[PDB]
Amino acid sequence: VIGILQMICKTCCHIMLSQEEKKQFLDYLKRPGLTYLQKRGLKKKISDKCRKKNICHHCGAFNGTVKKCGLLKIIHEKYKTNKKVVDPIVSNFLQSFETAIEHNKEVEPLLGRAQENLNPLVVLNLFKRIPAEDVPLLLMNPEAGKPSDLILTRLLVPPLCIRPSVVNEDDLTMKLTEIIFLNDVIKKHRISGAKTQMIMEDWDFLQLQCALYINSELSGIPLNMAPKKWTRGFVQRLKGK
Amino acid sequence: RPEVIQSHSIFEQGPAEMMKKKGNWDKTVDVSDMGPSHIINIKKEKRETDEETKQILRMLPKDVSVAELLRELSLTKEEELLFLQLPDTLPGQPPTQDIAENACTLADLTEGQVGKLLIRKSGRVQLLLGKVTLDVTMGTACSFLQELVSVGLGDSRTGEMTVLGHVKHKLVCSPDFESLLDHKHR
Amino acid sequence: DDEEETYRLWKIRKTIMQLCHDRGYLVTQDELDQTLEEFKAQSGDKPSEGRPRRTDLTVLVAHNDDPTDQMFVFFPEEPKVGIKTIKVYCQRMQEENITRALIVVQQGMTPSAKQSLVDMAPKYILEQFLQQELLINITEHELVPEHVVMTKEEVTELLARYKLRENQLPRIQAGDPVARYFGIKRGQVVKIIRPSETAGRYITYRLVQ
Amino acid sequence: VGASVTSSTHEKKSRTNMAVKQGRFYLRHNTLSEDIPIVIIFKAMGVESDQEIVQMIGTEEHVMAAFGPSLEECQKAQIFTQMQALKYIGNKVRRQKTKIEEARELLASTILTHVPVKEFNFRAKCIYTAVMVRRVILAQGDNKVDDRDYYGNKRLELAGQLLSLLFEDLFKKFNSEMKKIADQVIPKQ
Amino acid sequence: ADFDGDEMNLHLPQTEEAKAEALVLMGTKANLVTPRNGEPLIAAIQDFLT
Amino acid sequence: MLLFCPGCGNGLIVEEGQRCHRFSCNTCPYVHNITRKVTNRKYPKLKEVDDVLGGAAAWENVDSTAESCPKCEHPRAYFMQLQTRSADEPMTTFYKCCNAQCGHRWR
Amino acid sequence: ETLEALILKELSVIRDHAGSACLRELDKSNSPLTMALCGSKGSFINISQMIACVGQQAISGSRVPDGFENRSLPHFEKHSKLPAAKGFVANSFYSGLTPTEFFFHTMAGREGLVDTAVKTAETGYMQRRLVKSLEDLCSQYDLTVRSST
Amino acid sequence: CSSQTTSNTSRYAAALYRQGELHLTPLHGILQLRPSFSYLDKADAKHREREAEQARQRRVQSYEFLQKKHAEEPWVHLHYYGLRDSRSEHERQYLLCPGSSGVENTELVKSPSEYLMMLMPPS
Amino acid sequence: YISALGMMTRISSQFEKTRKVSGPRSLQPSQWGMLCPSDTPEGEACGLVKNLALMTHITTDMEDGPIVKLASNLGVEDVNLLCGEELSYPNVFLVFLNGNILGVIRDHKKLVNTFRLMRRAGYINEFVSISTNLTDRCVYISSDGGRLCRPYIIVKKQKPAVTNKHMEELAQGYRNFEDFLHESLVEYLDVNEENDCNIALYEHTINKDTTHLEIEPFTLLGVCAGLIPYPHHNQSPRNTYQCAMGKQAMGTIGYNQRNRIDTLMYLLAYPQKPMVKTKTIELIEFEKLPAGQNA
Amino acid sequence: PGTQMTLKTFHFAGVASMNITLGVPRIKEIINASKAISTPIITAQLDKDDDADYARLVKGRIEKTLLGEISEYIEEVFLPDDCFILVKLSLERIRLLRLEVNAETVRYSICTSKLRVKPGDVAVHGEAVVCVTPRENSKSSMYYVLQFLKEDLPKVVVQGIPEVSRAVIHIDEQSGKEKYKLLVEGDNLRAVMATHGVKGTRTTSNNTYEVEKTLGIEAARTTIINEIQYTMVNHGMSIDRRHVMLLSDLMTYKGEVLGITRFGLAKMKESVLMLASFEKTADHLFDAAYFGQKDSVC
Amino acid sequence: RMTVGKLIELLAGKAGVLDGRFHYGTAFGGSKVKDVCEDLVRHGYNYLGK
Amino acid sequence: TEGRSRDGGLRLGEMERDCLIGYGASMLLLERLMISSDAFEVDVCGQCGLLGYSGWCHYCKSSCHVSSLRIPYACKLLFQELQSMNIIPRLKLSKYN
Ligand SMILES: [Mg+2]
Ligand SMILES: [Zn+2]
Ligand SMILES: [Zn+2]
Ligand SMILES: [Zn+2]
Repeated sequence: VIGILQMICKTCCHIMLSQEEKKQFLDYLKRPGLTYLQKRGLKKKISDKCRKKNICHHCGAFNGTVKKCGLLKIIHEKYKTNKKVVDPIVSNFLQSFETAIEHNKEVEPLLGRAQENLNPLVVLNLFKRIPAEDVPLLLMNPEAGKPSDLILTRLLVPPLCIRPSVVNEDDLTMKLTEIIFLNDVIKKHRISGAKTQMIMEDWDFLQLQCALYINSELSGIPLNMAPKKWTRGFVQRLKGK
Repeated sequence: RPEVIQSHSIFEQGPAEMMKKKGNWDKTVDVSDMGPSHIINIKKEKRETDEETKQILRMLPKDVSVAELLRELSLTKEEELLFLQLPDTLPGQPPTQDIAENACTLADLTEGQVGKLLIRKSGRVQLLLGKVTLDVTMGTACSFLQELVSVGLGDSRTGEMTVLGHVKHKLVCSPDFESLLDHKHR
Repeated sequence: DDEEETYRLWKIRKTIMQLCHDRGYLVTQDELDQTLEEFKAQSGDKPSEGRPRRTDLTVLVAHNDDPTDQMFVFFPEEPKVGIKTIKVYCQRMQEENITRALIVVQQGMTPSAKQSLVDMAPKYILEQFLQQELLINITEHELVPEHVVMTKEEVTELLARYKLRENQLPRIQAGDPVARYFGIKRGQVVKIIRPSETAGRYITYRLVQ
Repeated sequence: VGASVTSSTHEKKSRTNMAVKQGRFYLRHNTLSEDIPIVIIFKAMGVESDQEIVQMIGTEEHVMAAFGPSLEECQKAQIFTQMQALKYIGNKVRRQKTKIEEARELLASTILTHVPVKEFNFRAKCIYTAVMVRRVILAQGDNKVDDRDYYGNKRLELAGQLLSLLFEDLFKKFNSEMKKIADQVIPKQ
Repeated sequence: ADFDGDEMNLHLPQTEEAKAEALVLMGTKANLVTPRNGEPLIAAIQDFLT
Repeated sequence: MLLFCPGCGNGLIVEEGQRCHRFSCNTCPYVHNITRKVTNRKYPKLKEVDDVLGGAAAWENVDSTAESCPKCEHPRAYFMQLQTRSADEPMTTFYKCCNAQCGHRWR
Repeated sequence: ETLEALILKELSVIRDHAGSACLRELDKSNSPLTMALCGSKGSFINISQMIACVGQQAISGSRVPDGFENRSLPHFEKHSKLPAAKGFVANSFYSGLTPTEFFFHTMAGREGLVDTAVKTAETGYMQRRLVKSLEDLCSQYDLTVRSST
Repeated sequence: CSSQTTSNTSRYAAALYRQGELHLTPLHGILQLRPSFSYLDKADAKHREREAEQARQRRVQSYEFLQKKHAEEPWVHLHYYGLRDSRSEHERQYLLCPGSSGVENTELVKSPSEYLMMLMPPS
Repeated sequence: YISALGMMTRISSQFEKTRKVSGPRSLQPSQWGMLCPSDTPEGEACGLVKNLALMTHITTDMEDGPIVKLASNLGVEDVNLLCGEELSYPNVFLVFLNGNILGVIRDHKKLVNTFRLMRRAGYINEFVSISTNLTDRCVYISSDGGRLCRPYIIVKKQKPAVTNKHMEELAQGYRNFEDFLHESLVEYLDVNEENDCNIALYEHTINKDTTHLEIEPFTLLGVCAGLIPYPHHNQSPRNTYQCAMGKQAMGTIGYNQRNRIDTLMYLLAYPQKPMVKTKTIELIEFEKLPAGQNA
Repeated sequence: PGTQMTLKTFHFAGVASMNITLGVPRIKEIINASKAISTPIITAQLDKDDDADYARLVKGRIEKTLLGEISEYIEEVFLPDDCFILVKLSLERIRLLRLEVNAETVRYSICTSKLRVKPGDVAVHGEAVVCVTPRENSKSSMYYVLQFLKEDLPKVVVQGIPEVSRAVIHIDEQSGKEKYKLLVEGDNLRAVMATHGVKGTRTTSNNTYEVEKTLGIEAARTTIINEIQYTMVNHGMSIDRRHVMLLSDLMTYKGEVLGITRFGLAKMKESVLMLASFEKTADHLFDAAYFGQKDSVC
Repeated sequence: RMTVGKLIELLAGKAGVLDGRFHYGTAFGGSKVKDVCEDLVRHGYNYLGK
Repeated sequence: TEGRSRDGGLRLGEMERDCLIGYGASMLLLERLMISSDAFEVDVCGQCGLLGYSGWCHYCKSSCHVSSLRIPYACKLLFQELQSMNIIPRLKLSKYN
């Protein structure tokens, strides 16, 4: 996800390349006998050759670096000040926090830390517009799928035949039950119109549970909700002796 | 920078090297002893080791109690200041002080002759004190200044201070434990 | 000093000339067995000799198939070759109207010219060797079996024999010291004759990628 | 090379190290942000005199020849008083009048704890640290590393010595709950 | 093996093809020589040599 | 070798700000001009000079006398010697022989 | 090291000659001799140790290092270097070892047990990697050998 | 500045040598002196000023509390006289205690069998 | 029976097979006469599980009161009365107690001798040890418990302290072990202190210097390894395997074995006692509960 | 055979020195084909062996020699007007070493990465003594910079090719012909044969990577085979040469030497399931689905 | 295996049974083979067991 | 199963798996590791390339493109969990000529 969002123009959801270069890579991909390791090599090649471009040739839009701003948190560095001449984009962006600076005094000292943050709704609604012809350049088999299914909004649940009645019930059953429980409470509680901060904190907690539902080896969790016992994720039972 | 270099290894004149040196560092300008430039010969810096505080000139020895005291008596006859340590408790008992078994301290005895010091053949040194004797050993050496002083609190508002002299040596006393066990078996 | 450098100059001349012969360009046998004293006779002592010119050679031509195809050999002097020097070399080359040329560096060469050394022109290409490497001709080393280049017909017959597609053969890297020695381009083929533990020999083929 | 001591007593187990990463000596302990050049700790304890330091370490030519470098960096710094050194360590304090006394107490009570000190007269602790440096510097003359298999340095526990702790813990826990219940019940119920 | 109390597994294949295959390639009579260098392994042992 | 202030016991540095260089303190106005010379360094440090004259280097260091082997005594291993570590550290003499297909080199 | 080299050479000479002497004295129809000659069980070292002399014990191919300060056991003087103190053994198995020789002998023996324990894992890991890497190849009917590709 | 070394000074003694006779005096205290460096702190303070139901008591363990305790005690100023002053030789006379050369001291009656048990009391 | 008794003396290790370091597994000369040489389990635990020798002791914490009081008289000098330069001489020694610094001494030899003479007489607990270290110029004293001890006969001027008369008295029942301790005939040593002695293995090897003497060499070997007859006529692994195979023999368990109900119990119908027996077989009463039959 | 390994003793070719890796660790290091290895050894042949011509000195021309004893004494030269740093030379002793160093050579040597000390800052007053002048750099540097300038006798950075060391005795018994050789400890193959006066064509190395980089893949595989067969024979077991021939043929057929490691295996092999079967099993799947690859079963 | 410990055990046992004696095998001690041999020959078996 | 209290049957550990490859046998290791360990049969729909049940593709609502196939049970379990992670192996099959 972060690779692709660093290879995409936010303004117009286009790949940042010149037409001659685009044709050059298209010739490279035309070459017969494409091999998996060659796929990896050309993934690195395109990443390097496209990261050099800082403006969108199609619409002239300047886009910043996208960086993981926190554990399971991504931010876009578009609105970044520089040691060189101040960019017009940040000049117009920073001045828009006047009302917040007036209301709260902690805005002004960190008004420059405001950047373009990315979230599943924003991202998904950006990739749903992607032109099809860009997909092959992104090393996506269009028959295999499309970028919108890459961000998940619906989950399977494995059949009973792989989970015994007693692991009392298997961790998966507990994981699924707690996830749905959170889903019900968060929907009715947001329907209750509660405070912002803790609604999004519930969102983050939801995301965290989903991550742990796949992989039980993550160790970046803060102390005050860190797990106190070992549990088996999918990777745990697929890997190991 | 020169690249072509032809080195030499035939025996050179050592005196030529010594004379080159001489001409390079022995052109003395020490005559520049002007007002801002005097140095008091007593006012030099000092070495890391006290025993050899002689890095620039104008141009400790082993000892034993018997030898030091014999030297003191023989080669000189003026007065010296000695610092010495006694065992925690003296052989005596409190002089009608009405006592916990408080230790008999030097501070708790009357003036006058208290004992004798005896030096035996082979240089062994002992202190005779009443019915018992205490061993004496030269202490750890010292090299930094130690000054004996007397403080006079002549008044609650002010007093007077007079120096008495410096301390040169240390002495250490000890009980003769093996003698005690031999005198009183257990 | 001035004797070891002259020895180096004679040795590098000998090895480079051997390489020219091996690649099949025009060369005179009497110079192949040129002695160090002969080099002193034909070229003065180090202090009297000028590195950037004295050794420059262009006599070799592709007489093997076209005597009119001249080739040029250059020997810069500065420890790291600079852009201006290669610009002088390229203008001299254009004046001489040749395709390629060889360059011998003492210690290195500048990074901007490193980049330029791949894109001067499609019709012109340059090949750089280290003085340190050239001091010995690897072809004579005990651990290097004989390599031989062959014509397209030979590879045609070979691929016909085993019923192979060209991309199935074992590979050899382009940057390989021997590949550089032979100056072969990508897509050629090389025969190897490994000296057996006995009088026999094993033949194997490698492709240059 | 380096040296460490496991300063453990009835109250807590703590541990301090030394580093020769560059040739100059640094002191390193977990509750500070980073390791600190040793002369700074010495000054902070109150041995500011450079003479006093070098006499403490030793007089022989090679020992102080090798020790020399470990003070130049300090005179690049402006740490010429106990207060300055203590301020610096304060700035380097790490947590899970802070600038002044918190560092003083931390030094006095958590570094080489098994060495006792009462009135802030650190002299005993200075001597010990001086011994610690002299060991490590001289240890490079010959590679006589302290092998951890010498059975003089092993100690064996036993049934009683184990169960002492476990009863200790359980009794503390029992008392603390009685305490907790006492607080909750009387004032309101 | 060493007959000082060891244990050994036994398997019985359940097919005619696998029977034929085990007998031909894996039989003892066709494995007197090791593939490392071609030397004989199954030879007389102590107390027969004496 | 270190210098320290008699007035404050701290290390002394050397500087020039007048006709004559001086040792001086950076805490007290004690200064001691150096009118003469002293002869003890810090023993500085630069690494091993190995191959400055590698291979068949200059021929000026030829010599007449040489030792010989106790086994074969073929004509080519003339003497060399070298040093161990530092000014007050010792020297070591080795004997090495190299025709082919062996490993001989004596101490 | 020169002294070590000399001492070990001399001690080895001792064991060889003594053992040689015993085999001369040894009679035909002896059982260990018969078992040694035909190679069913034993070797001429073993019949020499049982009868003549147990050799210098070696730890890592070197004489027993000091365990205390400058000696192997307190039973020997400081910095002592005679053969007996550094692990040599002079009694045969027939005539029995003494307490100090027996201790040194055990020190050498345990190294074999430790080695066998350590061997277990690393060798298996190597083999597993290697067979994994190579398993695919096969010898075609054309006499070439080709990977899966 | 002076820093104290030990609380108890009983066991130590100062003795003056004389021909044929030795005189001993208990010490009232041993102290160690150091050059002061507070003037740098004063300069720093000057620069800084130019720039610009309670919980259980634990003050018993706080450094400034001892500083305050010491501050309670008033200062005294002392007149000084160097060793060159004959005043020093006048004061020296007090060292040689008068008395008969041979005196049977009343104290020190304990015999060695006793001495062992006083400096080593029963455990 | 041997299985249950052997287990009581087993020593574990905190290292608990974390990884290979070629460290603790090897036998070290510092175990002499504290831990059995042969009794160590085979397998991956080799050298991490150990057992005690037949004659051994463990110490406990002491007062620390009298020890420092005595030291304060024998000429130990207080550190804080002196500057730092004093540590550099070649004649002072640092005195440590429990790793805590105590003072500076000159002429260490006299302090050690007096201290050992004091301990033998009885004014310091026999489990306090004092040893000297020349290289670092320190003398150590320790009183913490948990360390290991052994009793050795004292030797003075090339004659043993103990004499035939004493053995007759002990045989007649006049005296007991504690008597030998008080009469300064035998005294406990540790690994740290026996580093500064010269043990004599037998009478004939006593010489000018030897200070102590072994009570019985055959007490090196632990309980389990006492079963082997002629253990010093065998190659070493053969001794090790028997220790780990006499734990499994089928024998008798105890006189209440018929009343016990237990998960698994093996008895032997007609056992018999050995015809070639160690002395340790007598000490641990093995021949009352035999575990084999004379073939 | 690796399982059969017993780690036998007296493998130091009969001199108890020259401790090179051998045994199961050695086989491991060849198979992994790590670009860096422990205890590398390079060897060379000059022209001739024994006594008194053209052979010995070259060894001293390339091995470790500190600046060190070449100065018999090192002492200060303060003088009221100013001070400088000087070094004496033990010329008579240098002729004993007979390395051709001299005042000018060292003067050429200095200023190499030495705080950009200018040639004017160094002067030669005689063949026996050279001196250097201090200066202020102002980057945490002052006139008292002298202390950091102490960069001349055993260790800062030096003239010549670094990463060389010393070799020791290795005698022979076959006296029927005169044969002797020079061993070199280090990790610079290229330069050591580039030295004037050495039979470069017959130099060799045990560093598999070094030979490949400098001579070519055919030279590489010949070293792999030599090393395995050599190592194996020293330990006493036997392996038919064809087995090792195939091991090296596979290891060196793609164009470069590839170790038998997870990285190497992932490089050669392609199957998703096979890779997931061996190692790093929990990472490839998401990638593979991302590329949407279709795999056969072969 | 060189267990000469067992070859001595058997002789000492044999010589012990024939007159009701129990023998000892103490470490670094025990009855010496020398004396046991004479005790066998007193009963008429060969003085070395065979 | 594994134990002796429970029923057992030994393991063909990976070393044996190589041994069987080594001889060059092919039905033997197939038999040992699939016929007599976890032999199992499933069905798949060739049009969508994913498993169904009872010859009825619940995804496609059809019974025409379905087929049956033999497969070790552990492999079937592997396909389920991977599908559970949305990693869908859309397998492709053809005639066995
Ligand atoms: Mg077995
Ligand atoms: Zn655009
Ligand atoms: Zn100062
Ligand atoms: Zn379907």
